[PDB]
Amino acid sequence: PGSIPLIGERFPEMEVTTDHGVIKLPDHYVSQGKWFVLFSHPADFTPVCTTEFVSFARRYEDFQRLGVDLIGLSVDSVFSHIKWKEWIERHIGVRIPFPIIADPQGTVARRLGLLHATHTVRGVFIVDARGVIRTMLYYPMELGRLVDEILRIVKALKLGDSLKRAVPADWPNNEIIGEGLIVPPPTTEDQARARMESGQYRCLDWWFCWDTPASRDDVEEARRYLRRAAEKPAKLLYEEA
Amino acid sequence: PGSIPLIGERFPEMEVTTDHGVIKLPDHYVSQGKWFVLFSHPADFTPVCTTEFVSFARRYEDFQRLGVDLIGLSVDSVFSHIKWKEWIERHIGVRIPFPIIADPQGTVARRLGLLHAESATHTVRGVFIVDARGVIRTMLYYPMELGRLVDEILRIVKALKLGDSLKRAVPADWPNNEIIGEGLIVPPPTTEDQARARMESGQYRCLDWWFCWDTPASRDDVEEARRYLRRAAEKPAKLLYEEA
Amino acid sequence: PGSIPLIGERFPEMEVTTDHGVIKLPDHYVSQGKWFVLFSHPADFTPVCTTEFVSFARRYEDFQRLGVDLIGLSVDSVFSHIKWKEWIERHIGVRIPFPIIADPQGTVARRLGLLHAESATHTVRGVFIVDARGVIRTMLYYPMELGRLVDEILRIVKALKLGDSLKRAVPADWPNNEIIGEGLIVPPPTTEDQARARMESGQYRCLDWWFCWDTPASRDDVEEARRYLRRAAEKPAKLLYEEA
Amino acid sequence: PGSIPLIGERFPEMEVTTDHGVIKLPDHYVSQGKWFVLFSHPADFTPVCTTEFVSFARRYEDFQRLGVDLIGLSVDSVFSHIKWKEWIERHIGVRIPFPIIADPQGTVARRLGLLHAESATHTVRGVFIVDARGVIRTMLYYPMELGRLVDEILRIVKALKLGDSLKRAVPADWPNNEIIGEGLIVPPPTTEDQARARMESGQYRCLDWWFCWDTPASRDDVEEARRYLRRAAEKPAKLLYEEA
Amino acid sequence: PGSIPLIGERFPEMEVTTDHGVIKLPDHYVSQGKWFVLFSHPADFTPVCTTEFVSFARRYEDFQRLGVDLIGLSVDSVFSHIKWKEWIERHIGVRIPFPIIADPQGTVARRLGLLHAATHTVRGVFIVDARGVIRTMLYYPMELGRLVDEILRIVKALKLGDSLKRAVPADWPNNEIIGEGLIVPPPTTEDQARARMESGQYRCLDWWFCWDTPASRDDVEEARRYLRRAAEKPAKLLYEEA
Amino acid sequence: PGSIPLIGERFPEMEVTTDHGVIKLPDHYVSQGKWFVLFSHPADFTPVCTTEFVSFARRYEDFQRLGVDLIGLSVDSVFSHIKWKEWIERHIGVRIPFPIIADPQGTVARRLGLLHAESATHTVRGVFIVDARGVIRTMLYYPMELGRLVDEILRIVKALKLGDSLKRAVPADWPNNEIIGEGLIVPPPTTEDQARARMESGQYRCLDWWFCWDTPASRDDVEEARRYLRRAAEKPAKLLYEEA
Amino acid sequence: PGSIPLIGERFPEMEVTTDHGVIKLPDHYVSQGKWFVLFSHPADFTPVCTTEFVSFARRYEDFQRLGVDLIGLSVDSVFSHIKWKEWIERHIGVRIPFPIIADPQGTVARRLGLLHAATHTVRGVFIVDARGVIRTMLYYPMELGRLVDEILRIVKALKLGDSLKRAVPADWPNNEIIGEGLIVPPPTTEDQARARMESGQYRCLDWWFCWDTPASRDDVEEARRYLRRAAEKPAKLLYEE
Amino acid sequence: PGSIPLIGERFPEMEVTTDHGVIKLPDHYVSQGKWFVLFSHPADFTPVCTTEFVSFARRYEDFQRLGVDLIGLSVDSVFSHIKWKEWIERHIGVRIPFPIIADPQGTVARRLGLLHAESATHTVRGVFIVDARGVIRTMLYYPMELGRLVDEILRIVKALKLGDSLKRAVPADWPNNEIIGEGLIVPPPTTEDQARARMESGQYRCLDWWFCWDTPASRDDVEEARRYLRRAAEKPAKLLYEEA
Repeated sequence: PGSIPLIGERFPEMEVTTDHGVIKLPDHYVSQGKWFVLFSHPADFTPVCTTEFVSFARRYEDFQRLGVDLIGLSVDSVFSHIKWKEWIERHIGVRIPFPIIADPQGTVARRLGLLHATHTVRGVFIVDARGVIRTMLYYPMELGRLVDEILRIVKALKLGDSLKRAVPADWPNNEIIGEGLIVPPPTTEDQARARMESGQYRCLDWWFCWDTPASRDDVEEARRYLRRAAEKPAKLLYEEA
Repeated sequence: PGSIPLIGERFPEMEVTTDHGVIKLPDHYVSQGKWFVLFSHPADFTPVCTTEFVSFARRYEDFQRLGVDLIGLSVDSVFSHIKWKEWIERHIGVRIPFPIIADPQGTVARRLGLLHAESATHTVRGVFIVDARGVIRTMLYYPMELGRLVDEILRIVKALKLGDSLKRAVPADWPNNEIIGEGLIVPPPTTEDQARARMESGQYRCLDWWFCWDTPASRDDVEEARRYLRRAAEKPAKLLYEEA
Repeated sequence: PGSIPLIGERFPEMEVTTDHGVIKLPDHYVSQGKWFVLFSHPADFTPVCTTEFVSFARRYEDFQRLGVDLIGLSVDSVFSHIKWKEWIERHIGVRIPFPIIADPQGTVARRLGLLHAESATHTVRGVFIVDARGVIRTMLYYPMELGRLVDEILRIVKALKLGDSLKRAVPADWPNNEIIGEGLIVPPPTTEDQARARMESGQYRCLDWWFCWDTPASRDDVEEARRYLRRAAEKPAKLLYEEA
Repeated sequence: PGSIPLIGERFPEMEVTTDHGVIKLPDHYVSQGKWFVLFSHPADFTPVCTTEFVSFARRYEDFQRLGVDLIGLSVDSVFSHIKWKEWIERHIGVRIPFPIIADPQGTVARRLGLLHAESATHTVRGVFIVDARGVIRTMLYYPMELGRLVDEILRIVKALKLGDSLKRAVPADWPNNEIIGEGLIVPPPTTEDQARARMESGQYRCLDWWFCWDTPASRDDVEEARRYLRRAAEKPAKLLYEEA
Repeated sequence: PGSIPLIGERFPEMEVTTDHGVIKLPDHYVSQGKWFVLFSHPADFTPVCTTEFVSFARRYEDFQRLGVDLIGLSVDSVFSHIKWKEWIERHIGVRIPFPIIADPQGTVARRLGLLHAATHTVRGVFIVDARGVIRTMLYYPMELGRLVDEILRIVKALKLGDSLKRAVPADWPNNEIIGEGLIVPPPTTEDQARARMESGQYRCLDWWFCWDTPASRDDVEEARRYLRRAAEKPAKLLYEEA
Repeated sequence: PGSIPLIGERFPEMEVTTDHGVIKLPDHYVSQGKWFVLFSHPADFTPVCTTEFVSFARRYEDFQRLGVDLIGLSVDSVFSHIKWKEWIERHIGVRIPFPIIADPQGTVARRLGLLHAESATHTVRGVFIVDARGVIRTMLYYPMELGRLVDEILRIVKALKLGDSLKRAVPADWPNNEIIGEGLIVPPPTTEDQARARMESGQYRCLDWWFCWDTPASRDDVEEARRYLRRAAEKPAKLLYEEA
Repeated sequence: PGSIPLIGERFPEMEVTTDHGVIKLPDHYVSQGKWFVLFSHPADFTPVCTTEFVSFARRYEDFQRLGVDLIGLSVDSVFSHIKWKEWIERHIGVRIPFPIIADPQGTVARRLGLLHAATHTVRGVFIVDARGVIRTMLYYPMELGRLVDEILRIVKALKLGDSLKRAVPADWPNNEIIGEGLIVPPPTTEDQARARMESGQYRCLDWWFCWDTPASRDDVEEARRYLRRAAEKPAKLLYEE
Repeated sequence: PGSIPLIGERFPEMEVTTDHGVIKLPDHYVSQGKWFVLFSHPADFTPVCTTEFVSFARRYEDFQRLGVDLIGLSVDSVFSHIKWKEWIERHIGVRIPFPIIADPQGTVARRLGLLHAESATHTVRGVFIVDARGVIRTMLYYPMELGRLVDEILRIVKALKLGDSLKRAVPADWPNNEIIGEGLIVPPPTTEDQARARMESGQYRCLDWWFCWDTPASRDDVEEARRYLRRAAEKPAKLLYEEA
């Protein structure tokens, strides 16, 4: 075993050195009204980590549209960080635009619990505009992340918050209710009766009510992340690198 | 914060009570040569959890064909588990065929770190993917207001199995990586001599001594993986609420 | 062994989640001038617990008429609690009117010591009788395999309330004691000058200076306790099974 | 709080001095293959306790029919125990044939948890029902101001030995239960296959797969249990004080 | 191997329940000007203890004339105390006039160290003065009854010594060397020692051993009466009349 | 705040240096089959202590008759003990024939618990009576300012040795008890069956089952014990001060 | 306030990963009868550190003719070590021939006490003999590069003292009192002090200050050459290419 | 291992007795705006220590010109230090003009961690270079068999002071570095915007964004530091033992 922050707990407070300067977390994003996604990788000048950085950079306009920032994290120094970014721009042709925390010593990696001896695992923390941890994923060294699933998670959490709904499995392609969204269940017997007397919702039981309150633009932006994940590339970047 | 088992550790050994009977973990599944996905949920008779159990049930054959079993977990009692499953089958039309661990008192949940700060009482939705040797390979922690994408779990296990047999690492968004597509990555050299030898030899497609790759996966394996993601992206042509 | 609150102690202060809402104990009831009987059960959808819920429902207006409320407890979720009450009301035809504590981690159970060697997971059949000052007056611990006799719990609250207002102690098997019948016992002198003065005052029926009693109960009080006992001894004219 | 033995626990081993001789517990009764009811009382030469002794003595052959021995306990010496017994035989006419533990130091009182907030000096009115294997089956805690109902202790022992001998659970208020009367309950299925087999056997009366019952008790078993409750409910013919 | 309060210390402060009511030791007596003898016994309705109680009760106007109260102590209940007192009045013909402490659980017994080598106190006697200070302690066993006239001799001889500022020879008022004489506290310096022998104020065997005879003929005869009583065979035994 | 030895405990094993030599306690006496009386005293060449030495010396043959030895204890050195007994012999005309422990540093005094609040420097007047098995039988604690009555110590030893050979307890003021004179007490029954067999036998004189006695002491035993007390009560014929 | 291993102490036993492979210290070198100088540096792709690697490499043949190996240490990864050696070979034209320890996380630096008053080590230098024993320790700050020829003067003099059974004067081989003289260990007893003064076999200033001249003209001019190189400005600067 | 003060730390505050009197460190030098070099030595009347005091004494003017003071240290007494300096002035003809701490006890040696595993009794040859603010700048630890090169300690204080005023870092072997000669290094950019601003500005000679340099030091400072290395390499013209 080994200790982690938890969902519903605020992001632990800390000042960090990134290749764009020194920032304090979570406060730096909170003050702008932004959510952030923090991801980590074991080592600069490593192949799977480089495939992930490029995937995030291609989907960067997509996170911005939602009001989310990206920040990465490795145990390497700021100097290795910048030497790495320049090698990606010159060899693959893609500029990486977001910061990376430099953590030699592994201080931040231990606080977040990312040590599963010397290099961190591929941990993901999704953190909201009040700085609360909303999801976490832990992939290992030998498997790249699917970045469109991270876009799906973040879009569906902000839509649940704004419409006061829960989000079913595989949304918006759920086999029971497709693009429907779930009313949070009643917690007292009186509340449970009141709900059924209203026939205000579609209803499988007092505890499984649902409606269709999301705009068509919300549902089709979500499905488009999954459509992209499923499509064969038209042109591999290796071909003209 | 909270103490969790870690990637590369053996799944903690424990006797558990399920609605199919008493079992020993990880040994029950190690004994059969199988991998297992253990997923947990806050409470019985709650709507997102129902949608998830129905989603795993629809994909149960695909898990079976890889060699993977499924076991659930929540804080309710086996008698609630059994009553909840009659409900799903009577109203939704779908049979839940896999076991659920009854954890009243929350002993297994504490043992695994499934108790977070969004509730003193009910587990988050954690997932542990465990290999045929008993070893933890991946853990996801989705919150209670958001259901999982179950097709990503199939893509994880299929990619881990290909990686182990072929001795390769797996790129971002495989088998649709934007840089190398369905290609797989050769584990990088860790010495100066080794990195010179890779280059002399000229046997792999190559961007630098640390970024070499090939295409050793079969067309059946690649196609099976594209299938899971096409299905996640497709709208179902008949919805199950339509007939309850 | 295991820790338990004690007769004479105030009920441990605590906030609890019920199927009627969140409340604070013992304050929710102290604030209304009410006694309360808290009783506990090992799990929802189990047969003996169902029989006891139906028997407490039947007597519920007898409790109210005494100024006493009822609250249950078990280790399941408020979602199971509300499912199991709709079942009782559908199939047996009895609506259950009082709240049940949802204690999915066994926190409330560990605070009260309802966790006994029978089961790691689900609580015994415990009963706390609590008065209008929040003070524990009586505790009973029946096992999982044996239901309570509910008319004996009404006899206990009736007798306690009589003893408290009449300043008396209550004989075995009241109001049918084989020595003094429906008599009530004056608390014993604790000094030689008190003992001398009570047998010279000549004011009570008397077996020795330490055993005096009189009969200050109403005909109505007496008849009302004899009623509970007669209902316990009588076979019901109709069983609820017959029309389910 | 304070600590106690628990249901399902072996009665703590201990040597004790009584007014009949020194014994080891629970071995002295286990070794004869006998159940016993150990009961406790704050002090010799007090009124409520005297009413209880007389009531247990009168029902003494009723316990002997069921194979149950009776043992009392208080903080006074063997000397007071024997002077107290003589005063009851001489003034009430009832002689007491069971022993009483002398515990002048509260050694055994503390071991069993019998020292509540009502007093650092004298035990509460505890009852432990212990089977022929030395296991605690049931516990009752009544306070100083209220005498026990002794006929309810006889119903408890009776129904527990019936349970054991038929593999059955015993509903609320048995043998007068409002749902099923004198019927006894089958232990519920704990797996999904056991549950379906029970619904398809048609072997029992059935309200659901988790609530089945039958009427396997003899008429003697049933009518013995109801006779205890009858006696408890009946107004006494002649009171004992009248010729005292 | 066991933990008692000590001669020269204040009797421990405690409140206690007796068959006369609740009282505070040693305050209840301190605030009346009274010494007290607290004696303990293992169990009520036992024979050597009943002998001892009837013996204190017969000498009770003797303690009272001296300004001494009596208080018993045992592990039994107050209900047991009164029933035991009643039997002794009804059978032996003697009323027990003084209070007895109820101590089930033995809390007071332990605070005082009255558990020797499980369950019932031994035969302990504490003699306590009107300042509340422990002056003398006696520990007789279960199988041996006390001599009550010797406890009267101790109380009489301590108050005499407190009053006259003297110490008391062995076997007083019949000491083999100086009779009913009382001893002058010894010199503690070489100059005190020389001046004491220069005054020739006292009968004197060395500068460390001087004495005088300052006790009243009434004091000495009262002390002698207690001892003559302990040596005299009663003419009529109380059993003869039961 | 003082820890001591206890009645019924073995006298604590120790080597001590006396003015007659080094001895081992309680073994020196045990191996001779002898009882011993250990008394202590504040200081050599103090007056009350000198009075006591003289009285113990005068009664020395009395202790020899009973098979009892005497041993003294103070905090001074062996050199003063000897100087001190030379002074007594030349100014009183009486020889002290028994040993005195030299205890500078109060090692033996602390181990005996003889250092009391009256003094930080000098021992109290402690007396241990020790039987032929090495066990503590009685203890008396007189102050600095009040000498012992040596005749009562004689009475205690005669009476204890008599109780032991006859199997009898000894009444207050023996052999002049005001209830039974020179009668000796049968240890009381401890069980009800025992209590009534004593009462059915006419073997003893009885005032109740718990109070039986008889007169098994010899005339010689009885007159010896009364003579110690006859002596304590006689005014001296001649004072040792006069021709000294 | 920091916990370093000490002169005369055995070098701490440990298994380290270097960009030549995993090795064990000091066993790896003791096996060969080699001495070793281990030196540390804050960070790859920083400028003072690079000037120092180039300086040891140019003197690599001198350390080898003495039977001394070289091994570096910094908190970055093996990957960024290999990429840093490629950059220096390509741009400066000098090949780094010795291994560097990768110490992500800080584990080896802490054991050796190399973090003084956050994230990267200071420039410590340990000199370790063929028995595995620490002989000399030097600690220069991050802002100031080492003088490499002084480290050869130390290694050379210590080996001469060991084989000759002699102590070495300040400034050797140009000591102002005895020049290239070497010092006889002093007597430690009154009778050894009288004898030495009687023998008359050595030049002597007092019984505690004796010396002679047992080093060969070759040993002596080798030590001087290290100092003449230090004092001489190079005739062509490498940045000139 | 052992425990040291560290580069970047303020020098440990302490009162010390030297052969010039009592002083406080680091304040005595901080008050005057001076750097100091503290250097330590195993024992007085030893040969390699002596050679080293002589080399420091020759360079006394070179330190004072830089505004740096010298202070020695060993575990001997002031009396020993004084007699040793009189020996050197008379038998070598060189007066030692700086103070030496007398540290008999190794109190100061322990605090600085100068007690190594070479010796239980005498200090190692340690040097602390300390700046005008009190802060430790560089530390060196030569063993008792090897004497220091004093011209390198002069190059280090000189290079460090030029670093501070010019805000530059100093390359290997300065002023004779083989890549940039007497050039000085600009501290590298720490952010990407900053790397790029620097490359496009033409302000510096440049090898890469992280490796920029210039020649801001004057010919007086360059030539002064090359001169200390020149003298170190010079064969002496006269040996001092020659005229001694």
